[PDB]
Amino acid sequence: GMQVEQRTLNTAAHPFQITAYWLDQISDFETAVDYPIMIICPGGGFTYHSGREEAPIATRMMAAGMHTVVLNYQLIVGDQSVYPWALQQLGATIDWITTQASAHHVDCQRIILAGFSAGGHVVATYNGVATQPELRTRYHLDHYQGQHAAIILGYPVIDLTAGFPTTSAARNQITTDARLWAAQRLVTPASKPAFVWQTATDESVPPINSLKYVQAMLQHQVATAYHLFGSGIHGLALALNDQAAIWPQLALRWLQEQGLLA
Amino acid sequence: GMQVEQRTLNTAAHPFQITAYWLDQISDFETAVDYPIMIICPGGGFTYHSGREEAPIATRMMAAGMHTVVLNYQLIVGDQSVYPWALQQLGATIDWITTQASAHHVDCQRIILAGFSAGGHVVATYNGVATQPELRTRYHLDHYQGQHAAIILGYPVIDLTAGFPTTSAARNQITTDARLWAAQRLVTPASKPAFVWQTATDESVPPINSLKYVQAMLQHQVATAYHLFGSGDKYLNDQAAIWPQLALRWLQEQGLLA
Ligand SMILES: [Cl-]
Repeated sequence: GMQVEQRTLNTAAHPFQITAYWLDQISDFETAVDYPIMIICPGGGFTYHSGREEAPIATRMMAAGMHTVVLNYQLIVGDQSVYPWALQQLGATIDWITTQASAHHVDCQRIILAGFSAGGHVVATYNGVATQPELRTRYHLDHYQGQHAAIILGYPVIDLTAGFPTTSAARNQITTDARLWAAQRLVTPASKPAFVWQTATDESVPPINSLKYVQAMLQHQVATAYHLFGSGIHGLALALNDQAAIWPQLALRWLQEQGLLA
Repeated sequence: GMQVEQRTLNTAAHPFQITAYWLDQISDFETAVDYPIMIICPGGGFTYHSGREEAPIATRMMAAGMHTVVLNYQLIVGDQSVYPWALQQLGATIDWITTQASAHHVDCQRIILAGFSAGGHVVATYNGVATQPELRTRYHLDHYQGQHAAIILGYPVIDLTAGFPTTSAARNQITTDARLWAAQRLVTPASKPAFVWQTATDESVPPINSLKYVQAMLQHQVATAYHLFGSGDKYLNDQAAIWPQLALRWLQEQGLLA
C-alpha cells in the first residue's frame, strides 16, 4: 500500500507541482524502516511533462521498496526558460523530502534522482552543479537541505548543442546560460554515481547525449554503469528475468551494488 | 559432447596455433543442424594469450549451441609486430573453418568473432578491414574465403593512442602502420554487428575505447549494443552470470542464434 500526496511547492518565485507516493510500512506499530526514495524528473522535451513511460517506472521502482516523488520541473511554456529555475526546484524538492523524512520514513542517505529525456538534462546538470560548492552558490542551491546519493538516466538529453533541440533559438529558450548547455562539461570527481541507459536506435533523443555524459564520468572515474540496448524494444514503456523489461532489473541490481537498496 | 582439435596453421610465413572445439551431433528426431561457431581472440596485452576469462566464456557459449575455435594470434614476442600478421591469421582461420564446415556441421553464415582486451583490438580492426574490398587487398586477405556475421568485444583495446600502450615505442612495436591504431576509424556501414561489454571485475584499458567503437558503429548505422556494468563478489559473481544472457539475447535478435 501507499499514500498519494499532491502538492504545489514554490521556490525562486517559480511554483511547481509534485506528487509524492509514500510507501506504507509493513505495520503502523513497528519501528519504522526508512525506505530509499527516487525523485523522477519526467521527459517531455521541455514543453510538457511526460507520464507514459514514467508512471510504469514509478510503479516498478516502488515494488522494489522505495518511495517515489515526481517533480514537474519548469518548462518553456508561456515564454519562460527552464533554468536556473529547474535546478532550484529540484533542490527545493530534495529539501521538502527531508522535511517529510520522519512523517513518511524516508532514508535521506538514499535519495536517488532519475531523469528521462529532458528530465535527464535537469538531473545530469544537477548532478554536476549540486556537487560543486562554487556552482551551488552561483545557482543558489546552498539555501536547501539534503543531497542525492546517485542518479539514474534514461535516454537523457545531456548536451543542448548535440541535436536536441533542433535550433539555436530553441536552445536559448531553454536557457541563455551557456554553462548549463552541456551537462557532461560539469562532471567532476564529486559527481554522484550514475546508471545510464538508452537505446541504440533512439530517434527522439540522439544517443550521442548519453555517450557524452558517460565519457565524462569515466574520465573523472566516477562510479558509472551504462547500457546501450541494441533493440528499441528495451526502451518501450513498462508493463535476469526473461519475462520482464531488462533495464529496471539492471538498475535495481546496480542500486544494490551501490548500497542504496536492500 | 565435443571433440577437441589442436592445430598449428601457417599463413604469411607467420605460424599460429588454434584449438577447435567441435560440438557433437546428437542422434535424434530433430532436423539436421549446422551450428554457429565463435572464434575467440584472447586477451593478454599482445605479450601473452590469456585463458583465465576466455575458457569459461567458451564453455558458456558452447552450451548455447555453438562450436568454438581459439586463435592464438601474433604476439610481439621475439621482437615481432602484431600486424598485419594477426589480421591475416584471423582471415586464414575463417578460411580454414570453411574447409572444415561439412565435416563438423558448421553454419558459415553464423561465424561470430569474439575479442577480449588486446584480442578485441584484433577483432575490432578485422571487422573494419575485412569488410572493405580495398583494405582486404591492402592487407592480403583477398586470398581467404569466408566471412564473419558479427562480433563480440569484451573490454576491448580499440585505439592504441587512448591509454594503452603507455609508450610510443610500445605502440610502434604492435604496429608502425598508424592506419591500424584506431579501430573506430575503420568502421563503415559494411562493418558487421557488434555486442560490447565489460564488468566491474574486468581489468583492461579505459572504457572510452569501447565508447569510441560503439559511437562509430552508431554513426554508420550498424547494429550495436554496449553493456558497461562498471569500470573497476556475490554481486561481481552475478555480473559474470548476467552479461552472457544479454549477449545471447542480442545474438538471437541478430538471427545468429535460436
Ligand atoms: Cl505523456
